[PDB]
Amino acid sequence: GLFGAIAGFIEGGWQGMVDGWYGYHHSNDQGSGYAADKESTQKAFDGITNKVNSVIEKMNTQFEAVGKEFSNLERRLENLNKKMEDGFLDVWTYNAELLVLMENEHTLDFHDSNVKNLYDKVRMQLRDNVKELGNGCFEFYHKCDDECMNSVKNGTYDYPKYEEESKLNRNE
Amino acid sequence: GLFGAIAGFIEGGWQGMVDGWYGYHHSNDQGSGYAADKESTQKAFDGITNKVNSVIEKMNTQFEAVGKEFSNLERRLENLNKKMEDGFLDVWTYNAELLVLMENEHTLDFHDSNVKNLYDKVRMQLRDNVKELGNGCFEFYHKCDDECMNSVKNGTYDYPKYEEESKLNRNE
Amino acid sequence: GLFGAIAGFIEGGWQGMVDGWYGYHHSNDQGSGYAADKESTQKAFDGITNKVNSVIEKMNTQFEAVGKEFSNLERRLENLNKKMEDGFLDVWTYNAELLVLMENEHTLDFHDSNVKNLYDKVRMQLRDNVKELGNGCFEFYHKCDDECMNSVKNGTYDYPKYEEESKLNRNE
Amino acid sequence: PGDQICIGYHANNSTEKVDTILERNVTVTHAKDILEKTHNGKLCKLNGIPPLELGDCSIAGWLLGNPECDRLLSVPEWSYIMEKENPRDGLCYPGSFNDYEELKHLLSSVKHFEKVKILPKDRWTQHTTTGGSRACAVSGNPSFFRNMVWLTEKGSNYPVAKGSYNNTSGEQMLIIWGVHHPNDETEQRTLYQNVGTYVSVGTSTLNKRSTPEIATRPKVNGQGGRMEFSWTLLDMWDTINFESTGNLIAPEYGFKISKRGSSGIMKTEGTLENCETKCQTPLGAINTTLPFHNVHPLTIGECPKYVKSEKLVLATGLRNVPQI
Amino acid sequence: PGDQICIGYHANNSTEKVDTILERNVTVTHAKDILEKTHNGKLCKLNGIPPLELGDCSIAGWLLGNPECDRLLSVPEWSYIMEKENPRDGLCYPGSFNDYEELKHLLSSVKHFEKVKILPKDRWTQHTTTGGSRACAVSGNPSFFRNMVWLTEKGSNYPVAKGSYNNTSGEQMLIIWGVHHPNDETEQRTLYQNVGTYVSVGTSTLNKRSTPEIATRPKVNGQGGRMEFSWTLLDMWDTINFESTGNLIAPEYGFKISKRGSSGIMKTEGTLENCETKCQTPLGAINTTLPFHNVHPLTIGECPKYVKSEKLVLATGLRNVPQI
Amino acid sequence: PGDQICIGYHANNSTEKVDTILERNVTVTHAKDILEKTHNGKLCKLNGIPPLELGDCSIAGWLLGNPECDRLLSVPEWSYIMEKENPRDGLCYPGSFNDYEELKHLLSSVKHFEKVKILPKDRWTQHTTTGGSRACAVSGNPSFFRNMVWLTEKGSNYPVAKGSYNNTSGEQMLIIWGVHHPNDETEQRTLYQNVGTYVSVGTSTLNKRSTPEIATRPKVNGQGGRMEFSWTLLDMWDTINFESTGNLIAPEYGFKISKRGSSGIMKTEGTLENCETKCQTPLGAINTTLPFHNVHPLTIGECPKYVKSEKLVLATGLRNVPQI
Ligand SMILES: *[C@@H]1O[C@H](CO)[C@@H](O[C@@H]2O[C@H](CO)[C@@H](O)[C@H](O)[C@H]2NC(C)=O)[C@H](O)[C@H]1NC(C)=O
Ligand SMILES: *[C@@H]1O[C@H](CO)[C@@H](O[C@@H]2O[C@H](CO)[C@@H](O)[C@H](O)[C@H]2NC(C)=O)[C@H](O)[C@H]1NC(C)=O
Ligand SMILES: *[C@@H]1O[C@H](CO)[C@@H](O[C@@H]2O[C@H](CO)[C@@H](O)[C@H](O)[C@H]2NC(C)=O)[C@H](O)[C@H]1NC(C)=O
Ligand SMILES: *[C@@H]1O[C@H](CO)[C@@H](O)[C@H](O)[C@H]1NC(C)=O
Ligand SMILES: *[C@@H]1O[C@H](CO)[C@@H](O)[C@H](O)[C@H]1NC(C)=O
Ligand SMILES: *[C@@H]1O[C@H](CO)[C@@H](O)[C@H](O)[C@H]1NC(C)=O
Ligand SMILES: *[C@@H]1O[C@H](CO)[C@@H](O)[C@H](O)[C@H]1NC(C)=O
Ligand SMILES: *[C@@H]1O[C@H](CO)[C@@H](O)[C@H](O)[C@H]1NC(C)=O
Ligand SMILES: *[C@@H]1O[C@H](CO)[C@@H](O)[C@H](O)[C@H]1NC(C)=O
Repeated sequence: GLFGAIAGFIEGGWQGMVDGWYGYHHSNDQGSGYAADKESTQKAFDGITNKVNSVIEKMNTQFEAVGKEFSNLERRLENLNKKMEDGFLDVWTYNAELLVLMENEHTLDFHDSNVKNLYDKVRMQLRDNVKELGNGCFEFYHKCDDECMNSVKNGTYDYPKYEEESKLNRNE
Repeated sequence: GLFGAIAGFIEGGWQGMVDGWYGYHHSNDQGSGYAADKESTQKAFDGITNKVNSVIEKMNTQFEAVGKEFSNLERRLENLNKKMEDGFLDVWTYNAELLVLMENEHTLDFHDSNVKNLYDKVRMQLRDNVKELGNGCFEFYHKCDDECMNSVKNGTYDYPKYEEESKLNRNE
Repeated sequence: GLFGAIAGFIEGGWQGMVDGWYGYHHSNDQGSGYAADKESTQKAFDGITNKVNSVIEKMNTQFEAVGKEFSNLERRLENLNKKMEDGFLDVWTYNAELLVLMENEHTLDFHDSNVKNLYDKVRMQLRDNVKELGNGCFEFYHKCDDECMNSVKNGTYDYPKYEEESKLNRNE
Repeated sequence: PGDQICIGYHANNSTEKVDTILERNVTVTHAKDILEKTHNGKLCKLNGIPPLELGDCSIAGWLLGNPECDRLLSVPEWSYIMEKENPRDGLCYPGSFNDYEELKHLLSSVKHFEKVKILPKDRWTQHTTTGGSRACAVSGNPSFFRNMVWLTEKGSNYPVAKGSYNNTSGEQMLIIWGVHHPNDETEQRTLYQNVGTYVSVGTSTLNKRSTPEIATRPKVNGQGGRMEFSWTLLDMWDTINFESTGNLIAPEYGFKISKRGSSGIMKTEGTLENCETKCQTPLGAINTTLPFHNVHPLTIGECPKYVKSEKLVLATGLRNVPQI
Repeated sequence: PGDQICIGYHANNSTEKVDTILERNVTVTHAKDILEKTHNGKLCKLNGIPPLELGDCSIAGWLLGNPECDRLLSVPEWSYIMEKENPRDGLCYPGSFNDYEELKHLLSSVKHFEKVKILPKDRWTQHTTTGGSRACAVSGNPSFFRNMVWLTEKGSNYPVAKGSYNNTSGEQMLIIWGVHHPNDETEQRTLYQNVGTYVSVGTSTLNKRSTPEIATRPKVNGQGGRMEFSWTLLDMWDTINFESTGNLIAPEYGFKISKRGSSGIMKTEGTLENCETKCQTPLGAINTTLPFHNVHPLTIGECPKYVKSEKLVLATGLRNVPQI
Repeated sequence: PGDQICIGYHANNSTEKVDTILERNVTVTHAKDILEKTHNGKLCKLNGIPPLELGDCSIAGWLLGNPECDRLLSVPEWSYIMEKENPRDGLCYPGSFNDYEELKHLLSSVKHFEKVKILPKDRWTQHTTTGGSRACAVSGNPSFFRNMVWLTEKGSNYPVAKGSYNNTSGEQMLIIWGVHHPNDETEQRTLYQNVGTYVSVGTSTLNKRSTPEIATRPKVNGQGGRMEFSWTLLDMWDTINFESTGNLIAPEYGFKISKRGSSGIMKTEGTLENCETKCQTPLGAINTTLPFHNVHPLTIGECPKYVKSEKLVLATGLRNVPQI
């Protein structure tokens, strides 16, 4: 996709992450597991909710066919009425069908951007305290216990705190 | 947003940068200050100017309601005329309203792409002569005076020129 | 463009790469040359093929003008017919013209994303076994012969295989 | 071999498909179908109010009072009207109904009539009023449209017939009248005595006259003659005047519009069932909260918007990508 | 603690809001409102050319010459026509005007007439031409439509009335005539002497006849009789012929179309003010360079395009993000 | 100075331009023009079936049998009809044709007639049938529409004329008749003997009558009189009855609809050429696989969709960027 993350450098999705759209898998001495990123998921959810409302609300006044009848000496008027009601019908079918294809494309790319953005947020915070493995994972140069993991996951990882230890480990 | 820079890794906008959309804040021994990037701003300005013209010019022939009258034995024809003039009115309202929501989304993401792109341009030029702080700023490993800053800002920063000094400083 | 690669950090296109949209130029002891990336090109080709079909297929039922005639005591009906046939004509002209401008924008950005994505795929695989020059090229820290080049080009470059040699060379 | 954190995305067992511009048939983790495709196959009350079921009667059969339509002599408020494609019971005495489609269009904004006896039959003291036809026979005897009066010769005379009604009912009133075009002269004389007759109707805005046409026509329901009907909406406080030397088919009644609103005539061969809906189509009733439907373009009530699409499914989740 | 360069973006004090697909009510640094919502509340000259202000007259009152419309006996070129919803002064002698809406539609492409005296009254030497009605009274005396001639009996005779006009004016010419449908026989005889009359009109393409209808009708403006008017556009070099044994209401004039162009009839109760505009609506005039407006769908002149929207604001700048 | 791998993109010599939202006139490596702008300038057979070329005849001239239209007395199946803007040969005896546009609209779904001699001339034994006019002269002698019969006085009498036809042809049948409105009384008497005449037509659904109008009119093709024509589509197994004391212009023929389908009347001054197409326009034929065209809105056959655009070019390749 457009942002290169979903079905991209992050090769597959996670069946085991059941409580949100995007998130984390961690692995340390204490063990491993999945957790959704609540903030990115909530933002995406609000965005998508707004989108569906907007598409729907923009087609609340479309054309409505009114039943009318015409005599056998009113064929031109009948055909005009038919062409007209058919015409609007075709316009609204096209509008609904196009809007949906276009917004589906954007929706899928929006999720892809959100994953890439979360990845970059984490990356740009860990800096050189980690190895970037290339598959969506970062390998730490310092031991990172459960509380350390939680600081990463909520955006309060302390780079200066681990700078000295990682640098030594990265070099020996 | 889609490109992760605006209200993203670059957390806020700058009130003190009054002469363009995107740009720089520098800080050295000589002092500090803001400057717009003229080239990226001009390109964005030309793009946005074209966009507004294009939306406008695409709706220069829309429907126009013509006043007509109908007798009391011409109710079907009157209703046909009404449904028709109403129908086109609703089509053009939808077209104008949709085009504007869709293009607003793209406009906001376009500015976001432009900021990310300018950031990446600077990054990909400074390479490892700087620390990437993660907030839109780069910290230099070599002293970078006003003239050095100007080379960065106009895309003619000389990496080989500072390679030796930075590498030594980065290591000791 | 939106993804910063085409007419971006990769400054120009290659006349000498005649067999696809995106690809590689390599340079080693054995010599140099161009090669298309078949997989990214094929995916883009399938995407673009689908897009043109979709735009076309969405306008297979549009309005068609039917020839009718009206007496000199049927001027209101004639004008209604005219306004109607004109109205749909203007709607479909706008639809066709807009769809094309919008999809052209997306097409050009799609190619740009595809190039950036291929670049990132290669980058994220080579990691620190190469220098990122900033112009779309990577400079190797280990000798990379024709067979090594082919592993890069098909996504099976072996980082562990060259890790030790590159690290030594990068440091001395 | 250090500790790791990985960024990733949801995947589930969803097989929900969507289309996009670049790719068709994409599996996504969550999707929203926005197109209603189902209905209950029944004709129903609309918000508790039953339609007017015409059965075998046409609008004309109803309003003229074709004796085969007697169940409709008094009807309550309706929500829509059900008419068959080709109802059997319309003009039992054959003829025509001027501006008939315009009258049917009026019915789309009317939800009830009060039938008012505007010109009581008993007041035509100088004319015979018991005239009927085998074409409108009832129990083997000649009869006639229940709402109309066939004025004929009395004591071998037909004096000028004049009737007048001032609409004091409080609403606009639909009034129908006719002119009999006989097959031949023997018919004109036996019925009306006079030759060279006319039927004149006048209100403040309408001035409509007919001279009857004697002419040989193919038999319809056994009759070569024809009755040509016309109608008007008589405004409040306006007067309609009838005047005739013969061939007048007079209304006895007017239909006061007693309830106005959004309505319509639905063409259907079906019958009303004991069910309730907010949105009726000719195929059946819709009960959905979805914004679009593809059931039928001609709906009545509070309905989704109609489109021709076979499918409309919005992606809400992301691409559903198989595990590694 | 080295030197730094930072990449960033503009922010200001803007509170301009826009909507997008994903988010409503977004503050941006710059925005362009593309919807005109205001007008001056006045009816104005359009490009220096004043409308034709009918005041209390209808189109019919004007063209027939209802004596209450005498200010309109000669009018200069107009840019649009202002007519009230229900003008008081139309058919002062009551009746009808055939194809009246079609005539009004013709007026949308006409910007001036020259009224031509095609059939001077003085030339009806065998008929009385001074006939009027209390329904068109002027200063307490019976009078008549100024543009028309009521031909009646002279010396207890009404010989066949024939008038003819060849359109040599250089443009198509609008001509109106009428037929009087009397209330009764005493009226038919006192006015026309003859019974069993007709009014015939013929051009190269039109052949239209009437036999007058004597019939009792409710009084309108005091009259039970009616005048039914008809019209034609007489082509250049074509001849119109009138022929009648009675009941003819003859035109004395024709209206030569002297200026053609985009025009129209605006329905309004208002009056012309001393102001100037390029774009007139029934609510007032618009003066904007914006591409859209939401003022009123029925505009005349060089106008923005109308939409129902309450707002249309394009983002031009970026998201306006609070300082750190 | 190590080995290198570079990522890049295609560039060629393309000068193909496209527009986008942000930028006009962009050079791209590949593009797809989706708008057909060309045609062959000819009128052609449509799928091997030639149009009906009316030449100088109007639809009315054809169906009435104006003697200048004799090449059209028997025509084979057509794919469209070519009519001139102002054909010379229509009503040679002047008059009018009621519901003429409605008849032309019927022709849009008809592709062939079989002309059936429904009322053979020889069967009018009590009337003269050889009547013609200098207005329809042939070789210097008075003649008449080939499909119609001008019934006149025989032996100074015109008995009631009655003709009847039951449509047993197997399809709906178009039937035309007329009424002669004479210039004067001498004409009415010399032709019909009777005064105070009528023409009556009746089917199961139509009851249409005329009384002829004697009136002075400008000469058209030398004639002050007029023939007013009317038509009906006679249903299968229905009967049409004509009845007249004078002034009847009877059909001798009916046109049985023998082929139905999508067709139409194309307005053109041109002539059929020896060429073949799937899509005909008034300017010429289109042969393309492109989805859109901008040639002319009024097309017949299997056509692309029409738009007003001057250009529609989709980008397929990428931005074509000059070498470094
Ligand atoms: C028809 O009936 C009405 C009601 O009695 C007559 O009387 C007045 O008519 C006006 C006309 O609009 C009504 O508004 C009033 O309700 C009546 N008011 C008074 C004071 O009488 C009307 O005149 C009758 N028409 C005729 C021709 O007699
Ligand atoms: C009506 O007036 C015209 C103008 O005098 C008459 O004369 C000619 O008519 C033709 C018809 O189109 C005009 O083009 C010319 O201006 C006139 N030319 C000549 C040489 O006379 C016309 O004949 C008159 N009609 C009648 C019935 O008398
Ligand atoms: C007109 O011709 C038909 C065909 O002969 C007559 O006879 C029947 O008419 C019905 C009416 O729809 C047709 O369906 C049949 O083909 C005929 N069947 C039989 C058994 O006769 C018809 O009656 C004729 N009309 C008149 C008035 O005589
Ligand atoms: C984030 O996570 C840390 C580590 O568990 C926790 O102690 C802290 O309260 C959280 N801080 C914020 C700002 O949410
Ligand atoms: C860019 O900036 C430098 C440093 O101030 C200046 O000397 C030079 O002329 C500029 N070069 C270009 C190519 O704009
Ligand atoms: C990829 O390229 C290498 C190097 O030439 C080749 O040996 C190998 O078979 C290819 N592998 C795959 C999985 O395509
Ligand atoms: C869509 O995809 C499914 C499974 O991925 C496949 O079985 C099927 O062929 C496709 N359906 C259609 C209608 O093309
Ligand atoms: C929009 O945002 C403003 C300020 O951010 C807020 O005060 C207001 O509630 C919002 N307006 C609407 C109409 O929702
Ligand atoms: C488009 O670009 C070409 C070459 O890049 C240039 O010569 C020309 O001026 C432009 N054409 C138009 C129509 O603006």
